[PDB]
Amino acid sequence: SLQDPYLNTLRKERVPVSIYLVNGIKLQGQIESFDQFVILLKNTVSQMVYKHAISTVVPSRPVRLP
Amino acid sequence: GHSLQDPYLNTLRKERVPVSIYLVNGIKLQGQIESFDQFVILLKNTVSQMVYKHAISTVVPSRPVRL
Amino acid sequence: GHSLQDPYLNTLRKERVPVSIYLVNGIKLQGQIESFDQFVILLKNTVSQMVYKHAISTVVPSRPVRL
Amino acid sequence: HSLQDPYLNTLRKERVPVSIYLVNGIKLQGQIESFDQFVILLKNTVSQMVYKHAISTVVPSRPVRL
Amino acid sequence: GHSLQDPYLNTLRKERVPVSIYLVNGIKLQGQIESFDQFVILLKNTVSQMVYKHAISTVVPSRPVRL
Amino acid sequence: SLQDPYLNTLRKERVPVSIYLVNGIKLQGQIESFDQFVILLKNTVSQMVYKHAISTVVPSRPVRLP
Repeated sequence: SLQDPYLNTLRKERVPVSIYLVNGIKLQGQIESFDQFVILLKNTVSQMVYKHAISTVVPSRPVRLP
Repeated sequence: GHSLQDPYLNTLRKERVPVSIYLVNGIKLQGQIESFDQFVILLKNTVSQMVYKHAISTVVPSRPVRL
Repeated sequence: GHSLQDPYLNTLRKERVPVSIYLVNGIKLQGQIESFDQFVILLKNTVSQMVYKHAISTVVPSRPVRL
Repeated sequence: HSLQDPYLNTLRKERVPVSIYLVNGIKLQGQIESFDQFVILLKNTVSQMVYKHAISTVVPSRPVRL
Repeated sequence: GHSLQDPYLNTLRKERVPVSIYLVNGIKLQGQIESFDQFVILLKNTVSQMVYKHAISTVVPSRPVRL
Repeated sequence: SLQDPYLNTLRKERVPVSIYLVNGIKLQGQIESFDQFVILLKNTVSQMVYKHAISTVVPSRPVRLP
């Protein structure tokens, strides 16, 4: 449950986010779309990020919560 | 099943106990548990963050808890 | 729940778009996506290698693509 | 769980001191207070909830009779 | 589903093509595939070793193959 | 299906094995027992190794295969 409304709010409002991968790498951009397994992260070009490789999704400003 | 995980996280959420969450990569997160589901935890401070359970090694409350 | 993953990989495949695949350990693989299923991706170049999805962190096209 | 459960339960019942090695090399020490399918509650200086997916090996300080 | 993984590993096993298997920790194994199931691959050489799929990042054949 | 008879052979024949973990650590010993999720690796003190943390199991000698 929770993931969906939270990611959807980030998508809809085009909130800049930081995504930390399980290996410590930080990606930055905005959530273009997502499904059950992946997130499409936009910047220069989009990239498909697998959820299994993500540790934390951190928005740049406070957002409405589920 | 989740017979220990849920009441433990729920108690920490209800009582607003500050926690430390250690990730598998050694990074330490701090805050209060806002809510959780079977896959993620929403950790609160000025901005919340969504933490995937699969990346968590351990949850350490700042003070004692009891089921 | 592959409503995004499938069409996206399928588009990279059909258009033979050069991609970079980054593994969890930091290795960058380069090539084009020849095929894929629920668990693996067959990546072409000198030889075709089979990459397990569970090892992949990000897939990055060398040029923007349209869904 | 034909091996995992009675092994963890015996450690718990007999209060055996254990070392838990995490996949990232970190060693936790303590007493097994409780566990379910996914986590172990590790007691001492303060309790902590350890996710099994992060554990590589459980090493008791003395052998246990199953 | 397994509609790419199984035929690919089976082709490798049947043709006895030597492969390199890279693990997520960066170690490289080499051998021929003797058999496999949903979870493990039996990798042959001096002795046969059992490799869990979850620890594998890529399988690289020594020469290219027909699917 | 392949895992079980293979593990069973190593056990009942008491073949010494090296077990490599996903972090590169090597464990040595004999397989006392196992279930769907863990392997009990016997020696000095037994230790319960989680399957999710194992990369490869290597017998010290060739064994009959399934």
